Amino acid sequence: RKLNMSILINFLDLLDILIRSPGSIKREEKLEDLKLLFVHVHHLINEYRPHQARETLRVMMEVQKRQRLETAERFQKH
Amino acid sequence: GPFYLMRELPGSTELTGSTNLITHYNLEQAYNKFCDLPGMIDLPGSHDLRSLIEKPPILSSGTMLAGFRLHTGPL
Amino acid sequence: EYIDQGRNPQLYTKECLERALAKNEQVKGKIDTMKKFKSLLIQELSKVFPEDMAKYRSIR
Amino acid sequence: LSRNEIIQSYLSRQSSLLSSSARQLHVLVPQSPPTDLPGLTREVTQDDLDRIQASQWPGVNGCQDTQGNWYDWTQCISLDPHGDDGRLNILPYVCLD
Repeated sequence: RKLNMSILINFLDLLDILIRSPGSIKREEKLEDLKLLFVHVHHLINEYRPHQARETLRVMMEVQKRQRLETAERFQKH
Repeated sequence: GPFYLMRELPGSTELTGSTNLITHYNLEQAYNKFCDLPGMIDLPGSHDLRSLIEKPPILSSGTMLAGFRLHTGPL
Repeated sequence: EYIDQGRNPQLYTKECLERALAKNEQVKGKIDTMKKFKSLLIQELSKVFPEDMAKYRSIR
Repeated sequence: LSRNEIIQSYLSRQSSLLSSSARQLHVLVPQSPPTDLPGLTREVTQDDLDRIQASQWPGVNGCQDTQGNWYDWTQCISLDPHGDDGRLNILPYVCLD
């Protein structure tokens, strides 16, 4: 959430660069700056990718277990 | 608290393109004047081929002896 | 070349002054649209994100 | 790149909005100082595994919501963060098979 808000505020400050002094050095920094921010917003959510991976194994196992018991109960009724 | 990678914006109004550049550059009265010199020079002379050759030389870029060697008759 | 056309060169002065004002008009207009767009963006973000744009208007 | 025209700009608008999208948002979740391996360091117990299997845990087993409706990881959440007719549709987090 911090990096989302930082991306938007640095876009507004880049608009302030384009309003006040377009020939400044800072815009090059600014056109680098939010790039670094965008990298981090990808780099955090890639860190959800192992977790998601591990978590899908967990729910698969739960569904696996449930289906076994369901067939057992189905068969026993028969 | 502070957002990531905040910095200082430049000086409040430095030289921009949003100013009136002409009035800052002292060129206002010339424009207020301005807003043929063939005709303005034909105020002095008669009118305004080889003049095409004059413009082409423009696009390209012993006096007593001449008066002595200028022998030609009248009629 | 304008002398070759037989006009005044004063017309060339007028045209250089006019092109200077044309470029200055275009650049001031682009900067003015950026001003209006920044104002609209901070209005809409202050609508959707209250506290963040509050802290931004504090820091400026 | 050179020219943007009414029709092409409106094409950009509908494509970007179809990619992206009274409150009906998720219930906010605070920071969590007890985390199980690093933070609180619980010796492997049993209440935590029974909570992760059977009960409702809103940070771990699903996403809760205002108007009460619970959504676990395999379901898709329909919400409306704006005051419009356009509805955000969060896709499932797991997508089993």
